[PDB]
Amino acid sequence: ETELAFLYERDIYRLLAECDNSRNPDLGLIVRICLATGARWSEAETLTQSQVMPYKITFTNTKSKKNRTVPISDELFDMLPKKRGRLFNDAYESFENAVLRAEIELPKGQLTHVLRHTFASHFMMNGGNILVLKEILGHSTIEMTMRYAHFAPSHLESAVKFNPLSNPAQ
Amino acid sequence: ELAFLYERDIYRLLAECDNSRNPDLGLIVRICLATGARWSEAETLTQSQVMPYKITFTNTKSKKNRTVPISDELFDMLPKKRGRLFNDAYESFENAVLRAEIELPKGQLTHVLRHTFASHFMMNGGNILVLKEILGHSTIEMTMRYAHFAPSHLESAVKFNPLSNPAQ
Ligand SMILES: [Mg+2]
Ligand SMILES: [Mg+2]
Repeated sequence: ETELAFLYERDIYRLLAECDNSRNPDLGLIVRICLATGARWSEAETLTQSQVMPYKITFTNTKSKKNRTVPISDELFDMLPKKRGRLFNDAYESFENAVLRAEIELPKGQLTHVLRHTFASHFMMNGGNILVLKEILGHSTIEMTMRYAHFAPSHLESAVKFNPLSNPAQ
Repeated sequence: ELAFLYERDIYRLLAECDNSRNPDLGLIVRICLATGARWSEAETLTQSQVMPYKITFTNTKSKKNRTVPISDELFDMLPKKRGRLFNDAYESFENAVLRAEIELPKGQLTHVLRHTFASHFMMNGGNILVLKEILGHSTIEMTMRYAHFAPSHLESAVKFNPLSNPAQ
């Protein structure tokens, strides 16, 4: 399955609706965190109150350079549970269930990465700087982010707009 | 270590060029500073490679071919002749740089104008991927050497994410 599947707006909103009606009250938020930051499933699922701060989230695996801080909206921040320790319980099993109700087809074993793919896909499609994206997802190399480059609306007419000759930066 | 020029240097360079015995020096320079063309790519530019508001550079080692758009004002001031548009402005270039009191590490002269284009392109908010094509970089690695000029804006994640602003 050569394709890195991602959801489109319509899917995205139908998935959320189903997630928000999941018998697991934490799913919605976990999915949202993922869509909003591009975090890996576990990264958002195991989130602790100390990674959350007024308008941003920090992800870390081992102190061994895996410390990323991804900015979120006031809206999302305000939705997060105020309690200490782990904000949510495990919710993966409930996810599979929601995705099915939303009529979402995905390649074998892709349910886990789909949200991250979606985030990156749209980020780039929205004109996001691939260099910023590499940091957000926490890739050790830019080659890893290159998988999302084709989404970037390329417009070479910028050479006239950004060249030193007509528009010197300094 | 790659050297590039700043506005003040650029204005003094153009000035020393608009005084060169070689009438082409100033033109070739403007080309490199607007497209990032290697020196030779612009120096040997032939009339057919030019088209209204875009230039097509070609084969260096690999038979390359890319087309960098340009401004009407740059085009409008190009030789309307045929065949090679200019002569050999390299020695004239060195002359101008020296007269401008511009110091550069060994052999940086051939690419300095292109470095300048890249650096400023990136500084001006240019898309690294676009810059990649513009310079004919086979690998994004080569282009990465300009990444540090890119203004980092992680707040953008708040406006580009599919939860709040799905592209479609
Ligand atoms: Mg099962
Ligand atoms: Mg000589």
